[PDB]
Amino acid sequence: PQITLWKRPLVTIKIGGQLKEALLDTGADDTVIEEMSLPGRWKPKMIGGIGGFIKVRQYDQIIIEICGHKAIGTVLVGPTPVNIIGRNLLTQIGCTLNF
Amino acid sequence: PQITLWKRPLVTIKIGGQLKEALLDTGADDTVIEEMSLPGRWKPKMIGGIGGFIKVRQYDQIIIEICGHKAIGTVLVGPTPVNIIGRNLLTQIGCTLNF
Ligand SMILES: O=C1C(=O)N(C(c2ccccc2)c2ccccc2)[C@H]2CNC[C@@H]2N1C(c1ccccc1)c1ccccc1
Ligand SMILES: [Cl-]
Ligand SMILES: [Cl-]
Ligand SMILES: [Cl-]
Repeated sequence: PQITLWKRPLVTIKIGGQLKEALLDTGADDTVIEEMSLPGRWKPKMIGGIGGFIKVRQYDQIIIEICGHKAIGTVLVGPTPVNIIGRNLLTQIGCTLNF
Repeated sequence: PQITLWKRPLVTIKIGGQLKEALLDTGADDTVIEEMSLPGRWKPKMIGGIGGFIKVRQYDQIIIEICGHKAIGTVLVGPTPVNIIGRNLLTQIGCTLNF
């Protein structure tokens, strides 16, 4: 699809058997999801943005389905106010910026 | 152009005759630039970042060139890790997400 930017580019994602609403975020290096459980090993990580840093759990090799496109990558889990799909997964679904 | 997302989508912008670097940021509602001098009156604005809420200075009707494209719109001045061009100006230059 072609998604305009008059409003937040929110899409439905499927992660760890759950459906969530997430933002397609070209300004985010990483994908950050609100608190949930995911299987496998994790390690703590600190990520910083507007308003400072938050502590997250880093899970690697996690499959997500984004608008019907499946991708795999690292997912960070922690107190983000909005679920964010960052560049590490946007590349995998072939998402580009065009003007 | 078409900008892929394997690297950060950093571009040159021009504001007040000076070149700066900024991220094309679809996850940002607003455009947020690090402390600099802008003309005119400003008013207060609170934005909710990933790390929490911050107060910034809102300047309206600011002339800004982004990757060669002229925009005239709202710029917020405040502590951000990287200058970010948000949806308010991405729409002005005709930017869409595509996959
Ligand atoms: O406020 C931010 C924000 O903090 N970031 C961070 C960031 C860091 C790490 C992971 C994800 C996000 C950031 C990254 C690079 C440069 C500057 C800041 C922004 C990345 N792209 C948009 C994101 N917005 C949004 C936002 C989105 C969801 C929930 C809260 C905030 C934003 C920015 C400005 C105005 C409105 C929303
Ligand atoms: Cl990854
Ligand atoms: Cl590609
Ligand atoms: Cl504007």
